Amino acid sequence: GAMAPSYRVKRMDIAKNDEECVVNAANPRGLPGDGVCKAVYKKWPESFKNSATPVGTAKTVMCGTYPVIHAVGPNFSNYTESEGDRELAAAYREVAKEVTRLGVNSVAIPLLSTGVYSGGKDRLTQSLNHLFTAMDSTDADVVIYCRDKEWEKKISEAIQMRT
Ligand SMILES: [Cl-]
Ligand SMILES: [Cl-]
Ligand SMILES: [Cl-]
Repeated sequence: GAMAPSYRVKRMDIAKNDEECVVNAANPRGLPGDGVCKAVYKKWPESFKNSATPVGTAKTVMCGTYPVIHAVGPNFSNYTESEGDRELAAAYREVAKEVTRLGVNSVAIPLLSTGVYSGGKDRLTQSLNHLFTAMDSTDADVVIYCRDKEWEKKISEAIQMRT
């Protein structure tokens, strides 16, 4: 574990992370996709061998010895708000299990279901709170990656609020 487990946020490409493993915002079919998923495919394409997994689950595939945790958040275009919320919470609980199993001291993680899977809604707070619920009991350093300057500020404030 980390000596003093922390949360941090960076505004940059998760494919350039400085952590011991990465969470992919995957699709259920293990396709290259777009956004975070396409950047992950370009950086770690070997990790997409048998990466297909259902909504609400996480499946780890090694690229060399570097773990890529494929986490499948719901597409809120397809799910009801209620069912989507349940699957989004579940995807993050499965990430916590994988991070624990791997024994890493740090993990790079995007906010699941906040991009093309958001169903055109702002889900920063919803997605981040489910990330916290899952990861709070783990002792890995968590580094959240985002692309928007306003999101960086909001995520940083939410981290600092808990102290
Ligand atoms: Cl960048
Ligand atoms: Cl997304
Ligand atoms: Cl963002």
